[PDB]
Amino acid sequence: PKSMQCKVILLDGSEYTCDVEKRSRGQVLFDKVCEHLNLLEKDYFGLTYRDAENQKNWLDPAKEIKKQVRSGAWHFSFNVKFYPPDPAQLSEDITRYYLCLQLRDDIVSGRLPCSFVTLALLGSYTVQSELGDYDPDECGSDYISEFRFAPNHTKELEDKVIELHKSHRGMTPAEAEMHFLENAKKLSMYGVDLHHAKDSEGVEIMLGVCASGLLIYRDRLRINRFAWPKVLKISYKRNNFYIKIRPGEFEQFESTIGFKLPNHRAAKRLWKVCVEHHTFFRLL
Ligand SMILES: CN1CCN(C(=O)c2ccc(F)c(F)c2)CC1
Repeated sequence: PKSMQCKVILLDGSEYTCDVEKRSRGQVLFDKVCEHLNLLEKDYFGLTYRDAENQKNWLDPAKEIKKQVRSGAWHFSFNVKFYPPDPAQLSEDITRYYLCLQLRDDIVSGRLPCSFVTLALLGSYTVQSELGDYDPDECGSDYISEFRFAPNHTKELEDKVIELHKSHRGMTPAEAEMHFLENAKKLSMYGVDLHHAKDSEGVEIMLGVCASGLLIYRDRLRINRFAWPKVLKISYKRNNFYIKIRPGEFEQFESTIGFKLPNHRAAKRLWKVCVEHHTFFRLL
């Protein structure tokens, strides 16, 4: 039986390497990574790969790996796919731990915008979990953490992390991680997967996919929201993406809203992530 080497970037930035039979489905590799991570609450997570256009794609666990990566390398990242709206209800601390690691990357990358004070507060809970109690011996007036907290670091931010870290004396790692998540879950872009698109006029918008529904970001003024219950059909055709909205009370007709994506692969990718979010979260 011929086997293909897989490299998976883990959320702490280390590499997991394993082999699978070359006709293996995505679930096979995912199960190996999840066993490596001692992770049981696996339904929130997935593997990503980069396609020949360098776009992030979810590895479909039901389909052959080779039919997804095609000409590309068998190189993956382990990621949160469905962000829990209420991380306190997850069964295991280790699940909360991986969710924190993902969110730390979402913050540092700028995918998850965050006020100065919330960057410092989240940073302070990370430091508490990772180093434990504040120690002045390691932290002088000139201290800069090895920990990445933000898309740009300033000394003011480093100082505020330390001031808040001092307040967390006695806090255990699982407790600090739960505080991290209770704060992160409130951020307007928490667990929002953003897609560039054009409205049926030609105006550049962003489409956001998350637990609560589909978001349309036109600009700083006027954000549209379609809760998943209010969506009966999602479809794509060529470069276009459409959603079938349920009629409101006493309306005769459903209403269909349409968007232009960069290319056909982008429209298909947005359709699939919407269907998957809809299916996963219509049990809330
Ligand atoms: C494979 N299915 C199993 C059933 N299912 C859930 O139990 C579920 C878990 C957590 C959630 F937040 C949620 F919205 C739903 C979705 C995935």
